[PDB]
Amino acid sequence: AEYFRDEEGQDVLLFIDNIFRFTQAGSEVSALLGRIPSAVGYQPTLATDMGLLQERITTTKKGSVTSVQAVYVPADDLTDPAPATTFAHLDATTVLSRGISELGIYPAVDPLDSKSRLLDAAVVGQEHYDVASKVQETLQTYKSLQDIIAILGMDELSEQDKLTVERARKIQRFLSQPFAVAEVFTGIPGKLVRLKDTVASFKAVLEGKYDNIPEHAFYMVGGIEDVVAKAEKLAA
Amino acid sequence: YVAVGQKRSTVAQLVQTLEQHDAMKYSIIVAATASEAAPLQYLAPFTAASIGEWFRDNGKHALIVYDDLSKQAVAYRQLSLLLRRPPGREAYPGDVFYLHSRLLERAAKLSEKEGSGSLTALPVIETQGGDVSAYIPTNVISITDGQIFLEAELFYKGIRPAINVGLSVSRVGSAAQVKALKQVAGSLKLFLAQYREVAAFAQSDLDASTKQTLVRGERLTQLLKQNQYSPLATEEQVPLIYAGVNGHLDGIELSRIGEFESSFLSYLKSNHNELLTEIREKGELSKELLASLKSATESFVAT
Amino acid sequence: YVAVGQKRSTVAQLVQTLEQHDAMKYSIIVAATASEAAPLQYLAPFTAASIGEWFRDNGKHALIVYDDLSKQAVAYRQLSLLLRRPPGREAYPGDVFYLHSRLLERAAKLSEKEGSGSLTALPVIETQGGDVSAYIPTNVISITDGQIFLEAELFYKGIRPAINVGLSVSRVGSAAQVKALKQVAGSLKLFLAQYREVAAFAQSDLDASTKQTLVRGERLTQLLKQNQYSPLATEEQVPLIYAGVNGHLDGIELSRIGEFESSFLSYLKSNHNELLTEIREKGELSKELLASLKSATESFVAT
Amino acid sequence: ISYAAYLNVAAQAIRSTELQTASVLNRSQTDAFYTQYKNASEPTPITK
Amino acid sequence: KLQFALPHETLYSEVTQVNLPAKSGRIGVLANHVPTVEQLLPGVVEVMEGSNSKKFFISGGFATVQPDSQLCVTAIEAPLESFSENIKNLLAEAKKNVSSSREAAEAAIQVEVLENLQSV
Amino acid sequence: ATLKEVEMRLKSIKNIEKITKTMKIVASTRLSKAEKAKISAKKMDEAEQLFYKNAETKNKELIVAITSDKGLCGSIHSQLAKAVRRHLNDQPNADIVTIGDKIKMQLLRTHPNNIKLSINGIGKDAPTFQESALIADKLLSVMKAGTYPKISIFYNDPVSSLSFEPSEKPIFNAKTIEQSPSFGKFEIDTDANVPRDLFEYTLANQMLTAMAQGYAAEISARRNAMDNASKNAGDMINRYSILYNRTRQAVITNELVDIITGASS
Repeated sequence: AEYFRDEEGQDVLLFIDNIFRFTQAGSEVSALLGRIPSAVGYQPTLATDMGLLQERITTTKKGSVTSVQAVYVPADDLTDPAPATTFAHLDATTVLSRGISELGIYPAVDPLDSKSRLLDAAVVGQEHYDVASKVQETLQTYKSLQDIIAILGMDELSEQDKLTVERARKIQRFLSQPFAVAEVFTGIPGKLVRLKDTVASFKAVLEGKYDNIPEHAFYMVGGIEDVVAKAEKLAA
Repeated sequence: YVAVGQKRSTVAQLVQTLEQHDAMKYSIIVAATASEAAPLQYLAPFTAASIGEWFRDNGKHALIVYDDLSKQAVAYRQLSLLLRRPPGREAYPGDVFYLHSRLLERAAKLSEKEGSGSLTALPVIETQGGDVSAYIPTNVISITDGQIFLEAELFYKGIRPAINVGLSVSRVGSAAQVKALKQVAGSLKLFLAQYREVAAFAQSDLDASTKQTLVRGERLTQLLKQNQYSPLATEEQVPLIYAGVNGHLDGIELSRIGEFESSFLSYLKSNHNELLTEIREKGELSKELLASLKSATESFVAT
Repeated sequence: YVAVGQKRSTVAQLVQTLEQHDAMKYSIIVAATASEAAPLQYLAPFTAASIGEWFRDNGKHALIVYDDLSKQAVAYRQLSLLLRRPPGREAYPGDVFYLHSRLLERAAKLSEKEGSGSLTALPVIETQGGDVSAYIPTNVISITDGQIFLEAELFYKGIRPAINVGLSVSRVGSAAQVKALKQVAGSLKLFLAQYREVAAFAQSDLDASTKQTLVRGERLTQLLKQNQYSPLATEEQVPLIYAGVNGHLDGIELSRIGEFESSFLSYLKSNHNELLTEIREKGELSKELLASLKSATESFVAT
Repeated sequence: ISYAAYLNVAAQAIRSTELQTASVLNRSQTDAFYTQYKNASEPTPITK
Repeated sequence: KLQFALPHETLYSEVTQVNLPAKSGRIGVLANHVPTVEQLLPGVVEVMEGSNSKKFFISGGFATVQPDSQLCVTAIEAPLESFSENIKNLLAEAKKNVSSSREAAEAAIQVEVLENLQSV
Repeated sequence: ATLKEVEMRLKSIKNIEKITKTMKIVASTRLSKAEKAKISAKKMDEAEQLFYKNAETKNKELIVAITSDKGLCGSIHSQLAKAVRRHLNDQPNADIVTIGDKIKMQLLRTHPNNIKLSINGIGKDAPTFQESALIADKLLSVMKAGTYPKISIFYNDPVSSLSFEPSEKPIFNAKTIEQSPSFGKFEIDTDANVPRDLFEYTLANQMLTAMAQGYAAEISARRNAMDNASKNAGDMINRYSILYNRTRQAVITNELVDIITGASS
């Protein structure tokens, strides 16, 4: 990667698989070297070694090595030291849930558990931030609203509340995007939507400009412009 | 069959059982019994794997059952500790992960260059109080793909095999499932899923939908019981599951499910052995066969 | 600002942030990043404190933030283990108490002979899963006088800064306050330690008295939070606390609290900033100033 | 025999006509125990 | 306006003529009728709203014409299906029972019910 | 140990969660039947009230109260019990008839003097005319209802489908019928003993309505309460989960240290 970044100038992205297996491998090497294993059976040099791996990953003036790591936390105990060391390095987390995939949403990314630390207002732009905050609030409220709305009945919704439900379920479907790689796999031609156009799309959906169009006309669509087309074909 | 740390008496019963089912004519039993020394116990799965390789290399298929690697672990532990090699977690060797991984990676399904052969493997791990969190289980769970997790409650509840279907997964799974059985068993997965959720409702005033699920679930549970040491043919797996899927069995009284099953099999064998032979030989369920199959089930349900 | 065990990238952003707020010119940053070797990390706070002591021993007042001493702990743990000194309690070396204590007591308010130097220590402890009963945090708590525990739940529920008031104490803090902020301070810590109780039992018979407290408590809680990276003047803090304590702000519906603060402050500045300038320099609220403020606050309350 | 006890008995009799429902049968079949109490002691529970 | 209501059902709770079997014999109520209280005896009841007539077999109750032209009928079990042999069998048993035992009053009610049913 | 005692306790909490969940759902199912009944009953009641209102309804006494045998219906049992205690201050020595055990026990504590008749075996079923009729019949014979110039019935009015306000209402004596100007608004001859018949009939009809209102309030409360239980249990799952996780880690560390100490030697 460093050859690409430094010596070919390219911005690159280097995937790592289980960083659990990075830890596990390091832990073994310590024991083999005969060093006294530290807390919860983890090498004493755990922090520093990971530090070397995750500080060689950086944005230089020539390039940037972005790194996608896979964290297969053991026991599901986030309190465990190996996850903790990982979390120290992490900047963003994408939390692909199977529940989400079970809602027929591919991407499988759970929007309420997907969080980034560079989601900061200044960093992402104020407009983007405000739009994002609204989508987060909308979804957050939607989830909570659906908890007792489903149980009590949908008629119990206020005009304001079902407005939120309407926007939200449309956003939820609008999230669904087929992937170019998975053009074969789903059978549906993929969609790649650029960042500027992403902000634009959510801004309109929040203002419900196109909300009056079926939710399954927002299912598996591309950008805002695209789902104008899909709306027409769905209706036809 | 790789008998690791198993009493010579127990393995004698195993050998005897194999002889009863006259299965020695394709079996090899690599035996490292409890009595056998800790180096032998250590090398016992490794040695066994090599035996498998000749068959695999010849392009054939074979199944090696490592039972139980949990005792293999203990032997490696014994060696390492006695050789004073650095101890590690749960007093298990530091390279125990490496040991297990080495064994478990020497089994595979090979390229057509290599004559497409394979060595299927089925490691057995003994859980100490079901603690999958335990170091030797956690390691093995990671290395393997797919798990079957038998659960004590189910065993006690007379569900033999006692497979806890919640705690059973097979990553490769349906990739190797026969097409016929695949077609008629997507539903079965979903029904059982509902049955798990609707389980706690077993204790009064219950919605009809909930009750329908409950009826399906109980009858299904009886269907998935099987008499130990009496395996069943695939050509008889497929009809039975179709019936349950079509809810034909739902009506049948819970107690009468067992009798119904055997009777249904005999009924199919007498009445519709054209169907059975077709299912077996085609290895697929044609819509025309499924038509006939529904009819047969209906007739059997009637009497 | 001592940055120990922090990402070299992140620290470079911090440096840039500080230079964006053009604050660098009054501050030193010592850095012992994640990349930097563990013995350097071990010696990193101690060395920084030497730099701090030169200021202190000018008699001049200073401040030092050791972020995070928890990362020093991990470093000393590594070092100790790599020296093969037998593992300490909780696998953190047994001389860890000495390590922190020797560091911490080098920050001080000296006597008049020594020219009353200052070097204010605010050390940043990273509680693993907010475990406040864990060996490294508790040892630190015992060394320090006062703690400012911050709570995840409140942080998540959009109180930034998330100052847990159950677990924030200051054991020498009330002496610190300027007389204005002692006078306006009215033991709100007690009041909102009645709010905590009130909302404890909000979740029985909710008496109008409890509701009144809840209504005040909730409104005060809203008032406390302040957007990160926007700090407020000491003078500006005086009316805000006045409002809440004297219950003038208690009466403003929750939605308009955010409006109230900005508007109130703007109102005061426009109405007559003379009062605030007086309390800024005088550092006390005379009976007249207190009344003038009562009047001015009443004036804003009306509009 | 209270007037409404008289009416009650008639209602029970009236579902005996050929056509029947569970709720009716439940309305025609219920049990309880009325227990006396003193100014203290409870004379023995007697089925309603 | 007719209010005919049962515990587990509510019927006519407009209606033109209603024919009721009452303590005072048989009563028919048509439009304005002076406001009355009548105990309804175990009964065959006909309610007619227009020419359409619905016939109810009724366990007795109370009838009260309200002075606002609301014929409050309250009864325990009232329809056509309610009359729709077993009762004759039951009456024989109940008659035998009268010999020993309140049950006598029950059987008397049964004779009334059998007759009333037989009337249909 | 630490480890096992955490785990067994956490398992208990889990099972408790499951039970409170189960109850809450079942409660909703049961509640539906209850609500349906309460409508029909209330409609029936309105017809009787039509007489009493139009008649002009102007009036030791009787107090009757209803709260089921079974508890865990929230504070239905004790809010009504408390509301009895206040109006039993008001009454000199009125005889309380308690329909179902939970209120019976609470009132028995407040006075054992006043408790004369009580029922038991009501609550498990949804109220039915059969129950009411028999209870009424026994009320007349045993308590000699007419002796009381005023009767009052206590129940829980299910104010909103998430609330219950304990409520009472007055059953009108035969005297009331007599001295009301109901001759001026209705017509009977004199051959009928319309006071003695109507009193009896509305004694039960009013009580049945009260029972229906109560039963619905009980089941509704039970649903609300068990739902709040599920929430409280969930929080405890999280709290013990953190304890479990900490405990698990600690066990690993403590065991490991022992191994190291041995190895070091």
